[PDB]
Amino acid sequence: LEKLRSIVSVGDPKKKYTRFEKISGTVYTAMDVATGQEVAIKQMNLQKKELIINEILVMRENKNPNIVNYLDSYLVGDELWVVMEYLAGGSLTDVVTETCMDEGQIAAVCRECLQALEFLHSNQVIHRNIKSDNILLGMDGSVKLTDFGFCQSKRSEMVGTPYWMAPEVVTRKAYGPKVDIWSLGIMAIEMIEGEPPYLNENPLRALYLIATNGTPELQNPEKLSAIFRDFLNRCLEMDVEKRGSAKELLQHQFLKIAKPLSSLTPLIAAAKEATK
Amino acid sequence: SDEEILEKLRSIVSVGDPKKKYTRFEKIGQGASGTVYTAMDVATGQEVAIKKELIINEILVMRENKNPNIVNYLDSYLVGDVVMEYLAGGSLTDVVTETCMDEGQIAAVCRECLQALEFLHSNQVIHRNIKSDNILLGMDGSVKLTDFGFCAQITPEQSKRSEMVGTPYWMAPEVVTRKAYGPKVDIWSLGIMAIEMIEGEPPYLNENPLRALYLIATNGTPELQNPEKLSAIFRDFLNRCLEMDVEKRGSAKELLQHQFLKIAKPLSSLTPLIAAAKEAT
Ligand SMILES: CCCCOc1ccc(-c2cc3cnc(NC)nc3n(CCCN)c2=O)c(C)c1
Ligand SMILES: CCCCOc1ccc(-c2cc3cnc(NC)nc3n(CCCN)c2=O)c(C)c1
Repeated sequence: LEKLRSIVSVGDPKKKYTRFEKISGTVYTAMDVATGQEVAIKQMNLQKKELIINEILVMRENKNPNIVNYLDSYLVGDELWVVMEYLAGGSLTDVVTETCMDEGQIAAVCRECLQALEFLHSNQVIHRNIKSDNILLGMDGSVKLTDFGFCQSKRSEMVGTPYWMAPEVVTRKAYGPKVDIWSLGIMAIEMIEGEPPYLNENPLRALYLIATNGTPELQNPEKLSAIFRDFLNRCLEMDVEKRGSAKELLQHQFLKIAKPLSSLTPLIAAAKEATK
Repeated sequence: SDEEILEKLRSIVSVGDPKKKYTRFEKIGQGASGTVYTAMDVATGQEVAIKKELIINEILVMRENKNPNIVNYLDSYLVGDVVMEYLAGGSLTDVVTETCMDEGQIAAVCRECLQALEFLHSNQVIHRNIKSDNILLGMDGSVKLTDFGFCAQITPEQSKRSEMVGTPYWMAPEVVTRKAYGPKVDIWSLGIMAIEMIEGEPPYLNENPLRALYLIATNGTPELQNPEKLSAIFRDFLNRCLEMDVEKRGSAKELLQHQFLKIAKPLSSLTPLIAAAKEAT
């Protein structure tokens, strides 16, 4: 608990933040009273402690501009408050479902996600859940990853479809950083198709297809540019050794058609207007 | 309309105060999903356990298919953003993994489950997820079936399904291979549950879920590790549950008449197993 006292901040967070709106514990949106910065606050009743504290410690040291970044934490009575930056642009999922992203906007998102993965993979972190729900957007078009850990019963039934998982993860083989690269390729296909790859398809059937067919089938490849399809083929190489690393793919030609991140801002406005 | 499906779910349940009908709320062993508790009917003292398209189907299925061999749904409440009967003896998984049941004890459990399946199948409800984990036991030794989240309702106009739903290790061959299938996939899954009672585990549990599916598609009827330890009559009952030929596989009605079930012990014989399982926990 003395290390818990080494991470918590001095202050009453009820005084430093206002406009608490509710949206492993509850999640509020709030606003820094002194600067007006929007924040997201997660509240957790401590009474698997030791993991929570270790994670807080590694978050605060390994900041990165393409990761939803920790701000502070507070010991509030019996519960721990963890304060993150709030990204008000919403999730990539909303953008993907309400707009048709062009390849330039896709390349931009892919570059930003690959920068995050290079950072994480250099510190030996595996995200394991690279997918559109876990990509948050800022109102200036920033792109940041969320919902992963810095630090699954065979008897249980599958809910729902794990469409983002690499073949080596579905076969429950030990796996490494390249599973994120597979997931990113799936997400790029989702962006251009407007839907996750496996709908109308049962989870166990999807599991078998991921394991057997592997490199996912896309509708009408002739819709894609040759360089986008090459990029997808580098990401979705069933052979792990051949599959590109984050560092290698940051060099890929497809990323050089990326539009400025401001090009994402009209997509955000369109998504917000549609919901509702 | 992804909000019309929610609106339908709310309409199917009524608004009232649960805390004004049940008391003594206590967070029981919640798991993956969570929010499982125990309570006490204020008026009668009855002990209860309280926890979108699929949720709707399951609630509906439960309300219209009540039976002594099914964990009875008691009431539903809507407050802001499911009462069931409580079976203090725990799951059959705790028994099969921590104890060695004898043939009389196995036959008794199989009969109660076959009684459950005869009732569902005659009401055209296929469970599709039979396994020891969905068998709950009373402190008097009663055996009840739960979890209708995967169940299919069939008709004479559509009597078959083709969907890979269930839990791999227990799935029938015709489900794994996406052939049209009917109520007898539950019979197969009961036979796998009998193997659980014999060996402690369904076949291939050491394999991975996907490897296990391929092995079911390619082996068909699984092999007991030690068949010679079973009476020929138990061996026979098992063989009619795990028949590859759906036509030759026994129905719930036909298997309730099997001779293996004649050696069943009374349900009181299961309470020593429950005590062993609790102790083993
Ligand atoms: C266990 C210690 C690790 C840190 O623990 C947290 C992780 C993430 C978040 C979060 C950030 C966030 C930022 N921006 C937006 N904008 C929509 N939302 C956010 N959310 C809501 C769900 C995001 N999928 C969060 O939960 C929060 C509040 C806490
Ligand atoms: C999502 C669809 C609605 C679900 O509707 C329910 C289904 C099952 C149960 C349940 C009963 C129960 C009875 N008795 C005991 N004995 C301890 N436990 C029970 N549990 C705990 C897990 C059992 N595997 C339950 O979840 C409950 C409480 C609700």
